[PDB]
Amino acid sequence: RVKVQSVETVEGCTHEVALPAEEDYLPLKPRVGKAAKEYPFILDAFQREAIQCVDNNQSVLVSAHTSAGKTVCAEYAIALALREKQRVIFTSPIKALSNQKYREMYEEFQDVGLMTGDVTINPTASCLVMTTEILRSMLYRGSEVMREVAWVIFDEIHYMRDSERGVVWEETIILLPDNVHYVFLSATIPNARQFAEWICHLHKQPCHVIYTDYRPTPLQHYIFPAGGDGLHLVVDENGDFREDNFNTAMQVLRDAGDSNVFKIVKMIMERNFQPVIIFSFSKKDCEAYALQMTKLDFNTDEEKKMVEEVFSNAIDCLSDEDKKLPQVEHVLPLLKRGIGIHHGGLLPILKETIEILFSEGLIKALFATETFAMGINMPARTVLFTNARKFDGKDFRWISSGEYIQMSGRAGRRGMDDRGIVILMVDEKMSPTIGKQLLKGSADPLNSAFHLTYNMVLNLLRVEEINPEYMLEKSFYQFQHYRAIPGVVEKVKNSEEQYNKIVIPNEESVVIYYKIRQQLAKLGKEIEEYIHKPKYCLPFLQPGRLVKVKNEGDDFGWGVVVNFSKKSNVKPNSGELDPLYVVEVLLRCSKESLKNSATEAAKPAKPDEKGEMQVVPVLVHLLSAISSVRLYIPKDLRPVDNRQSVLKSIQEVQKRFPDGIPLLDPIDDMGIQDQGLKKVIQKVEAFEHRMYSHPLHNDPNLETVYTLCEKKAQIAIDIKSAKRELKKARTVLQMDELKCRKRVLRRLGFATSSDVIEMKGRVACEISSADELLLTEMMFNGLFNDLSAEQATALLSCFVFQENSSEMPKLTEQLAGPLRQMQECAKRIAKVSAEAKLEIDEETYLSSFKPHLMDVVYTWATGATFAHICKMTDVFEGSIIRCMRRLEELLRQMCQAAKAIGNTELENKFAEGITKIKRDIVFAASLYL
Amino acid sequence: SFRTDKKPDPANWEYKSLYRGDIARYKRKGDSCLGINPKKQCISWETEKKHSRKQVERYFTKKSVGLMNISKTEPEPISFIPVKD
Ligand SMILES: Nc1ncnc2c1ncn2[C@@H]1O[C@H](COP(=O)(O)OP(=O)(O)OP(=O)(O)O)[C@@H](O)[C@H]1O
Ligand SMILES: [Cl-]
Repeated sequence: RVKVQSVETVEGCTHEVALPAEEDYLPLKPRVGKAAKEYPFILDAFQREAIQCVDNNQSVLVSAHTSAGKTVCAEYAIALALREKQRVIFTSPIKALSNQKYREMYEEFQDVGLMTGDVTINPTASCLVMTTEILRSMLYRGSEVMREVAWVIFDEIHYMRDSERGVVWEETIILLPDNVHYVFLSATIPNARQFAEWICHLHKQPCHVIYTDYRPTPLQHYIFPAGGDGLHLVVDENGDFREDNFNTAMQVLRDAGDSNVFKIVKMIMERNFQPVIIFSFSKKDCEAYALQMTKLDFNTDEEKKMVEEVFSNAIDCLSDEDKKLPQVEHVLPLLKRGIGIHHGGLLPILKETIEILFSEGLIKALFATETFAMGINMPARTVLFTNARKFDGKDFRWISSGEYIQMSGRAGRRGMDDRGIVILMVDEKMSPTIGKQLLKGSADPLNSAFHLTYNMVLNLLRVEEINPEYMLEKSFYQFQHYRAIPGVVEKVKNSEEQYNKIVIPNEESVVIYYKIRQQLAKLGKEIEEYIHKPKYCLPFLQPGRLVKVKNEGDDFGWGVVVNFSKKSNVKPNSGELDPLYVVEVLLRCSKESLKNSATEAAKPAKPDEKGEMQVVPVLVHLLSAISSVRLYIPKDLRPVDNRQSVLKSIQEVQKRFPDGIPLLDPIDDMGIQDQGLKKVIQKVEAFEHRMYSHPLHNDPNLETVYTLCEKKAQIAIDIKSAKRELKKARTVLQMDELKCRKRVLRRLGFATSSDVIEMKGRVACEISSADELLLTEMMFNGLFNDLSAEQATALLSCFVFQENSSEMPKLTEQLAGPLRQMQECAKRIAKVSAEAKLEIDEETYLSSFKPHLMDVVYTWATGATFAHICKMTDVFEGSIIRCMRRLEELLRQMCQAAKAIGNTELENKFAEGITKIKRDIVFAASLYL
Repeated sequence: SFRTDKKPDPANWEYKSLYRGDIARYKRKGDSCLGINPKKQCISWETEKKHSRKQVERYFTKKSVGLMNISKTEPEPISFIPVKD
């Protein structure tokens, strides 16, 4: 019900407007009167177009690169809003982002406010800067602040695709009235028009997408190949890709040419590439590198004093006991020497301090974690990527175009640089097709991540003229599904043609052979399953035995057993249940694999590669083959060379048996007497008879024929799959889930059958920072009534601590008493959710709460100093602090809830819980505000 | 190197742990288990190096060289920028 018109513009800038279909497109109108705002600089073409949209009272989405100058459009709209005397609210995604914008907005326009969970300043300001999440609550409350608002600005709107907080952006947009106009600031996204159509469709008014690829300060990208003499220019200042350099850089990796980050950093200071941001994906790596830089000093003594006055000055607020912390103390020398680190783990008082320092020029090198790019933008002249590849947590991969685009977009300073330099350090061979995508590829599409939450549902039930269902229908998620339907149909037809084009396997009976081979593979896996049952395999797990390890698609080939142990489950989210059998096996792993400490990161060597032997413990079921061969193993495997020796031994047996290294028969040798395996063996034997009967096997060009059959089979699966996707075309995707949630809500007593919110439901609305359903139910079980004040807050740490820590600390009964108590309560909810047809598993829900910092929080609550609590746990300081900050956040969500159900005692226990918790460095605010 | 032994050692199963083996000294990869799938399971085999760690802290007390302070503003898109070893 929306059409798009394209409008002509000049300097490589695009203007399109999506309008409601029943309204005639009319060209924008030239300004009558003076400009609302005037700028120091001559505006860019993209800025002017957008400004004209605001002058003309229509919404615009501006999508341009970071530092292009998207921010001026918003400023002009505020200026217009203020000029007409109506209000405006500018929202930012993160608290950090908002503060920076608060200040930035404060300079230009006098009447400004900041609304964050933590701070509230000038709430009835003409221009109010708030975090978008706060805005959503404001919409739910039905508050007065929205009353004179004519324009809302969403800055960095492209973080809407983020999974956890993405929904709030969408939800906020839905809640806002049709009368309001928007300015959207975002980075360059491919589907910018699509977003604009949704706004028009939702708000029944025009939204303009103004898109430009302009970069005010151009960038020249380089790739340094490890072991290479120098950096190569892969992409130019003009955005072009130089393959010759890529290939040339790549060959050096082949070592057919004819890699410290220390070295890269040294040249940058030497060649006046000066401030540089070095990116590492590990917190530990960022720190490791930083130390290495300490050998060289990048600061003058005048600057050295400057670093210390500001540092010390920031730190003055901090309690002297907090000021004496090791975390604080050891950082200062680095700063003094021009080195900085910025990562998630570090303390916030220091984090901000380094950011301040970098802006002053005191910090020449910054080694920061990947989330620095997702931060208040501080640009640098050069950006260094220590690695081109990333670990997903499952598999290794290269960085995505969007990932590159964000990090490499930190390079180039508008006032200050003629060029921006981006450096990619690359340890693995990269293809031209793969490389071209990384550097010259597009950003991620802003695809929504709407999801249903109980708070969303409850609050919608609570509000008067809206329902939960209305939110779904009007969502972006739905819009995209509807809009993407034409493609699914097209894919089916095109796929259908493909099946026909390739439907020339020469004799149609090959499908039958393929099915026989497929059956064998299925059965073959069935045999293996019996062989790795612990009873049968433990007897053969002898050091030096040759074994094959395959783990869900990455198969390691041959390994040698080094040791075996039986371990018990210490999960302990769920019950202990069964004990796990772990075998430690020396496998041939990737060069990339060895670099990651984690057990999960092990991966098989690549085809090009030599490989390296590592002993990695694997579970019993991952061994696909066991062999007769046992080999000699040196007794210290620690050295590469000694571990390397097994690889040669393995090949010596491989060379010796080229018909395959021998395997133990399950019955003849393993002895597994399970009757069912014999049947599998018989069935495998039978198909082998069938397999040899077939003509195809003997025939020449069998492989060519079979491959077509595999190809043909693939399209059918895709055709079927697409057809399934098409079947859901006229359906609202998440509505079924809402109803399932709705049933759960009714059963649990939160709301009635006729969708009227109930008193239990009302309490739950307040809790938006955690699992509200459990907490109110826990409140209604009176669990909180008898708790220690410290226990009450410590128990809640599990509600908001999400980070992955290795393990919990055993707890005194006061802390773990409630821990026992919550899990049953959690277990009960889980029982009902399953009953209501939802997808969850009881072990998982129960183990989604982490008690790892339970002790620590209690200890902090009672009056312990921050320094003391750090000793207790291995999670980093920043992580600890973050959890506490959310803890205060949750307590306030909890405090309010108590008022709704009128327990004064509960309000005070929780409200005094904050006071024990909220003190000193943990709650400082130095990011200047 | 190699030999073929087809002979089972029942102790491992009966006693729950390895018997009849000479164990090497080795460092394993990490603290988990490869197979473990949902991480609905955790096991314990049962040493940080942070910035404020003592080994690290004495490196800063020990001084370092300063290479270049204040020639010109910067330098185009040159295809190869070298950097010595
Ligand atoms: N025409 C211009 N001439 C000079 N400087 C400009 C111009 N337009 C913008 N700038 C400068 O551009 C810088 C970046 O603008 P802004 O911070 O709004 O960037 P952005 O990346 O578009 O937005 P965001 O803050 O949302 O990331 C500002 O310091 C601003 O002064
Ligand atoms: Cl080794």
